[PDB]
Amino acid sequence: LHKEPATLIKAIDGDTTKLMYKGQPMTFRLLLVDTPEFNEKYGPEASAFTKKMAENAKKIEVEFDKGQRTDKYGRGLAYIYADGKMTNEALVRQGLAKVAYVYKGNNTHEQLLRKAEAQAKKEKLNIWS
Ligand SMILES: Cc1cn([C@H]2C[C@H](OP(=O)(O)O)[C@@H](COP(=O)(O)O)O2)c(=O)[nH]c1=O
Ligand SMILES: [Ca+2]
Repeated sequence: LHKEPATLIKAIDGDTTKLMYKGQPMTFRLLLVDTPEFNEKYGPEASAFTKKMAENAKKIEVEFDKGQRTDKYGRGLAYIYADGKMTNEALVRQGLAKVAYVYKGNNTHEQLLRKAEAQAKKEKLNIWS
């Protein structure tokens, strides 16, 4: 997989963000994770976490997987990096997302994320508390 440039347009919630990619505004949904909706428990904490991570970054990158690049809602499907740190992974490590929506052929980082989830669960963090 390859990292490609993007810039933050606006935070949306724990697992979606609006980025400019190839010069066009796009909503990106984070591959392989599910954060609680803002209305749910830890939803606000997930939103805050992804917003902080994206806003504080000097460099955002998007990395598409091997499969579909947009979902049925027109959202881009990617792994999103903030100064080289994967947001998808960080959310899972902090107990603010669950590994989820693992579709065949867009699942390159599945096992990296499952390892983070195991750690977060061991520490009883957030969702796992
Ligand atoms: C993460 C992801 C979600 N989706 C679709 C499946 C879900 O459909 P439904 O809307 O029919 O439930 C929805 C979940 O996204 P959200 O968790 O953002 O709601 O997005 C994909 O199709 N591919 C993906 O990789
Ligand atoms: Ca969600």
